[PDB]
Amino acid sequence: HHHGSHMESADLRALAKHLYDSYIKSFPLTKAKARAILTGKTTDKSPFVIYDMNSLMMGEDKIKFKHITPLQEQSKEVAIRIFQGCQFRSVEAVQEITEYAKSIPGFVNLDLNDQVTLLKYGVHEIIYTMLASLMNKDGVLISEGQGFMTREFLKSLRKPFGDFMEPKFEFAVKFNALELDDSDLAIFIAVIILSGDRPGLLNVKPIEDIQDNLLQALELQLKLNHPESSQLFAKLLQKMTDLRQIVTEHVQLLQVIKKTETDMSLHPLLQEIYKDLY
Ligand SMILES: Cc1c(C)n(Cc2cccc(OC(C)(C)C(=O)O)c2)c2ccc(C(=O)N[C@@H](C)c3ccc(C(C)(C)C)cc3)cc12
Ligand SMILES: Cc1c(C)n(Cc2cccc(OC(C)(C)C(=O)O)c2)c2ccc(C(=O)N[C@@H](C)c3ccc(C(C)(C)C)cc3)cc12
Repeated sequence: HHHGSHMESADLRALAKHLYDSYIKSFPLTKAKARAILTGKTTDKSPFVIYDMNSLMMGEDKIKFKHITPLQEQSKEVAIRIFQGCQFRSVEAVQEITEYAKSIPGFVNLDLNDQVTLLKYGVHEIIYTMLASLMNKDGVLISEGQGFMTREFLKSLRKPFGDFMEPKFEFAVKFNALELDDSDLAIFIAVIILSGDRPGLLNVKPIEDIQDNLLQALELQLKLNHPESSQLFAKLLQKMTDLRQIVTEHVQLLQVIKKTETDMSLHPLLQEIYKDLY
């Protein structure tokens, strides 16, 4: 309706500053930095770009690990290698999202199982959201922004994998047009985590009490940060529901990979070895 300046908004603004500070510490590559890389507006070096098989073969030579596994199915060798690469990064994203989730005021004091339930269902939606920060119309920044894989190259992968990243790109172009910065995304991520309608929650009301404060802080943030924007808060609420129906089709997609590959779930001990050596 109208804005007041009455210590209540001062608390909502302080919560946004607190969420932004934790957001910066939890995630190294911010959207503000990712946008600087995508437009060259950075004194740092340009990332390596993978746009075909030659540039991918040239990019594989820059990695210390080898992983030959010589076989006849080289089209699946490349597709599996790329899929296992982003799979590994997803694990690193979870512990970063969990780190940020701990910093949301009140999250740690919740039931320990509900913290797992909120993260179990919310991690996929946050990765879906933060993936848009690394994308433009051409491709996506990968590996701490040191690599850039084009959208059409990912599109050309073998039958099941050529459609894995496409729904994410189609979401990113619609989501990036909202022009949210890191300050907006910090509260938007916190609202996604504290969703009281996750299946199997125990104490729903304490979760909604936290989210209502985050929803108020977000609305105050969007109206201040985006003066030339109309109904941006309602647009973000719809984008959350868009994630739910599109992330279930995402988990149904990779469950096919979990079965039609007959050996895709990376062994937990071997995956831990790659983590501890790097
Ligand atoms: C060496 C290697 C290993 C061991 N894995 C894990 C792994 C793969 C495949 C199956 C797998 O699981 C089973 C089947 C069990 C197994 O065989 O071990 C496990 C990789 C994943 C991706 C890439 C890569 O090259 N990724 C591309 C996208 C890129 C990204 C970034 C760059 C920079 C350096 C330019 C930033 C270059 C190239 C290389 C590797
Ligand atoms: C295809 C792809 C995407 C879309 N991404 C970004 C990404 C994915 C998942 C969540 C995620 O989340 C957010 C929050 C958006 C974020 O991180 O920004 C961001 C990648 C990152 C790295 C690699 C890779 O292939 N990297 C090579 C260099 C490697 C990896 C691992 C190995 C081991 C297994 C041998 C250790 C070797 C080589 C591939 C991808």
